Amino acid sequence: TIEKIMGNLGAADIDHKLEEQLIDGILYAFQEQTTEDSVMLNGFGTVVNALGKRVKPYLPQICGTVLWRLNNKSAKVRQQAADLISRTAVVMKTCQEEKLMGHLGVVLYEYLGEEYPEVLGSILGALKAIVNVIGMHKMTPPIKDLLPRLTPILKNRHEKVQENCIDLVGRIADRGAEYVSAREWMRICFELLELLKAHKKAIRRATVNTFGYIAKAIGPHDVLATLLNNLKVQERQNRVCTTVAIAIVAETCSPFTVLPALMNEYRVPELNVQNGVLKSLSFLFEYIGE
Amino acid sequence: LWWSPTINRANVYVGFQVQLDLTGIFMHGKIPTLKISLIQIFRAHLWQKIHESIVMDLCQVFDQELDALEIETVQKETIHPRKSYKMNSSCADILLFASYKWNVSRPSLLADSKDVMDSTTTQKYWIDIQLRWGDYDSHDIERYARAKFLDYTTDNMSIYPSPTGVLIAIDLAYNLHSAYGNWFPGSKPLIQQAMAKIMKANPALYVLRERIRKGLQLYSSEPLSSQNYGELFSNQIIWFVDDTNVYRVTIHKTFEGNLTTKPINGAIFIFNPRTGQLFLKIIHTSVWAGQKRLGQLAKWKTAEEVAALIRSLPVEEQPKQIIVTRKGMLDPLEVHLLDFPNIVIKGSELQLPFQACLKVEKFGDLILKATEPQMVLFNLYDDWLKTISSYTAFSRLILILRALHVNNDRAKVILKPDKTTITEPHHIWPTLTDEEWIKVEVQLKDLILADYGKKNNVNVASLTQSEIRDIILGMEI
Amino acid sequence: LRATVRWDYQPDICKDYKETGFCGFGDSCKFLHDRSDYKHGWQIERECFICRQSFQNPVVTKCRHYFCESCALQHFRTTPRCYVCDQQTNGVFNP
Amino acid sequence: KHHPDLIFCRKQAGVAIGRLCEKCDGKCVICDSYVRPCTLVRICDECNYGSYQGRCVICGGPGVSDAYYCKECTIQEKDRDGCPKIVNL
Amino acid sequence: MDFQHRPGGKTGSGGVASSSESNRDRRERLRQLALETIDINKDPYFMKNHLGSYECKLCLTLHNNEGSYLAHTKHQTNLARRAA
Ligand SMILES: [Zn+2]
Ligand SMILES: [Zn+2]
Ligand SMILES: [Zn+2]
Ligand SMILES: [Zn+2]
Ligand SMILES: [Zn+2]
Repeated sequence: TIEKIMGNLGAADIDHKLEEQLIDGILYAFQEQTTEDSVMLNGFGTVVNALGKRVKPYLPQICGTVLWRLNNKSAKVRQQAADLISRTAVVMKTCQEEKLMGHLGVVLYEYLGEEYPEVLGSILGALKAIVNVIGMHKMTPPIKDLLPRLTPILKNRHEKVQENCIDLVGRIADRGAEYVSAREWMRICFELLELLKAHKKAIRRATVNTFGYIAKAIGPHDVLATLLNNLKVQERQNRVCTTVAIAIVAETCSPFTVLPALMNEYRVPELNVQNGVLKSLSFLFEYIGE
Repeated sequence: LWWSPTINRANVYVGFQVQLDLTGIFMHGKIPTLKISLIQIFRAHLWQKIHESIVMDLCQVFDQELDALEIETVQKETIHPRKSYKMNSSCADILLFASYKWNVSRPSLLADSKDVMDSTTTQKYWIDIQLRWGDYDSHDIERYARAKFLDYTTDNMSIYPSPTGVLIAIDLAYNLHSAYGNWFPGSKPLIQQAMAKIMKANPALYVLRERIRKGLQLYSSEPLSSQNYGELFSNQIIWFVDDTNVYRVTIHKTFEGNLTTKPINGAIFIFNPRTGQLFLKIIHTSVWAGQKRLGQLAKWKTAEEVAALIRSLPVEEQPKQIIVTRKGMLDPLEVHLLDFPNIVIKGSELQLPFQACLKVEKFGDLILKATEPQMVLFNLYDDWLKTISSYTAFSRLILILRALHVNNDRAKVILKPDKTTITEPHHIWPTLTDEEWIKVEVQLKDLILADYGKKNNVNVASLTQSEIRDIILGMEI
Repeated sequence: LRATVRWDYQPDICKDYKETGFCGFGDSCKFLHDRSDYKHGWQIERECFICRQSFQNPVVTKCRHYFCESCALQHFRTTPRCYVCDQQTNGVFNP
Repeated sequence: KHHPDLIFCRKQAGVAIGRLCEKCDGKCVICDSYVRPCTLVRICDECNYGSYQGRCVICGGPGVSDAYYCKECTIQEKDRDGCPKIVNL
Repeated sequence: MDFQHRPGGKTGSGGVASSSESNRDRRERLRQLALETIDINKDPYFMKNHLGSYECKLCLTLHNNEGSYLAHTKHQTNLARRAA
């Protein structure tokens, strides 16, 4: 009811002691959360986003309580605390208190070595939110220290970890790719080839988008040779997504540069790469249109 | 890593002492796994960043109270980054230039309360901050602090701009802190509270503690009546500690319409419901006002007085529990209770009316007509406890306190309806027999029920027997 | 002002983990697994534009050359093309 | 990405607005593509009315986003073909 | 620790290949073994298609796998029919 009233009217009429009582009430409500009350998490996000810049005196108390609950025995408590970080990163960055958000990013970088998959996916989503609301230049720890830490996490087999980490890698490669050398990006592409054999279609779609972002960053030649070798090398219930990635790379990187190698790949008699060349051509034409 | 104070001892048979990279950690012999764990904790210049953040936090504190101690200016010593690693010699970290000639005492410990201050005088001041990684043999911080202070002031290699100053030593391996050196007046409780706040909530110290916790993979699983009015007679001494009467001032008026404030003596109440003993720790008339941090430093002085009274008391005289109220100034009380941890401070479902605890004539006359910390003790139910049990006398004392907090005239009429209820001078309650105190408690409960029905706009007799007994004992109703 | 510190001069980092992100030993690696480029302690301790006259009422012509209005009018009246790079400005004296 | 079964409604479209769940989000409702979401989806009739309010016009999950036609299906204007909500027959 | 009795590993290895790389290496080795046995047997009926498929010209039969042609050795009756 409080979330619906705040989303309907707003938080303009809230008094200062009333705001302190609301912050204490929602902190005790989050402190006693036995079930998976995600609508209560959305209500928390709605109340603090309606408050906006008035939560700046209450921010270190919220940060201290969340960082205390991140050391809990239960995995669900740590998952809920990282979800609260992911909800409140935007309103933490509205006041431009970059020291507290950078400290939270440093603590989450320390927490990146967790073994539980739901907790690790929640930490990755919170880090993705923090990078989206801060920007690359004032991001402590830096991207040149962050992405090598994210490189072995792509070898994980759990779906939520893969989805959140591929989303973070895609946000970095679309936005802040200048900090990372091309050798590391080629290592990312070689990991993304193994990531293409997943089960959720959103994981494969975001994988194809990361392939397009890396080819826009570093150049469309070596990644195209890697994708062509994967197309001629797979022979399984995948590799249509390899053709989708080839078409996305060509559409993002001026398809005159891609079409000689794709045309010369048709001469290989290996009975499956020609169908991949034709499927990539069809997806390329559907992507480029006129 | 978990037994690293014991494995990495300083007192060994043979060993070439070497310093670990970018730290002040000393190793005697190449132990590779310990070196790997301690390097993995202290990566990316964590030692220098911890020292820098502590220096900036102390600079922010001294800039926030620049005017209060006649300080002209504060200088951050922009120094080489290798100052935090060198244990052989140390420069100064924070420079203080004063407005006037500061009176400076001889060097002493941070915990030294007694300090005759008129040794010498000077203007400039230096503060040094030292970080150590103590082991099991040498986790003492105070003797390290005074030894480092003497070996840095006497030796010519350490450069200090003033002969008088202070050195602060922090042991990160045991999370201890101390200081040794000269003092100018007002600085000592400021540095004590600032160091308590810094070791409470430094960000880089939290980064270090989180790295240690993730290295060890540790987790914290922890995030009559059954309340405190009844648990005192349950073979557990629960002493209610109240410090809300420490900030007490009397009422007075001047010749004009404006009124002045009389600095009355502060009182700290320690009530034992299992024995009826109320100890009123008194304060001086010049200590309740004028000094800074009236809600913090006066509470810290009351906590120090309570810790001194607990240490003066025996082990059986010390309480096994503390029936505390809601915490408003109990952070320095819990910080200063390291030497007296036998009583656990917690907030149960039963409270006590401590504001009526000064309602006694003898205790009020002893507290008001004094100017020194006498720390007196009286009996709540001096004669009513011999005609009842421990819980019944505790409930009768709580009902008398609730009646005195409700209406003093009705409580005096119920307790002392005539001149035959005159007790001894050490007794707070009125003189009564068993049936006379039973009738006085019945009249006090009737007056308290009438006052509760007048305040809550309800009937006095509409409550249940358990609710009336909980309201008499001070619990929730 | 000498402040020499006897360091431990064996940085035990996995070179395969440091520049790749993958180690063949895995959890049985002798050295520690960390990817950073921070310096060590011993590395830190070891370390009218032709006549050059004034311009009044400036304006840019069709050849993207900015000059004074009288100078641009004289250049447009004297020659059909600009003197910057012989572009086809067609003697346009416009702001 | 289609199946030979599952004819949809073949009904005349109305003012009700289509709705997509996150499991099949971003897909075209006809040719199952992901290119140029141009034309909004109209779901004709009691596909919207009743217990199926705000549901998926595909598999049947709780819908979160507006469904769209792609530009390639509206090149031949297949969006006027009728309601695209799947009825399992 | 016993450094000379740990399991053997070399730096800069790259790790063990996945199931797809091992499967295509096994398929390439099976193709090499089938071609070696065809060249040892000197059978002229084996042909490789322009799309890259095994064909028996004496039987005029396509084969999906190498062992499909390796089991095509009916072929004697088809060879007797195609002999004339
Ligand atoms: Zn390694
Ligand atoms: Zn759906
Ligand atoms: Zn379509
Ligand atoms: Zn329909
Ligand atoms: Zn044959």
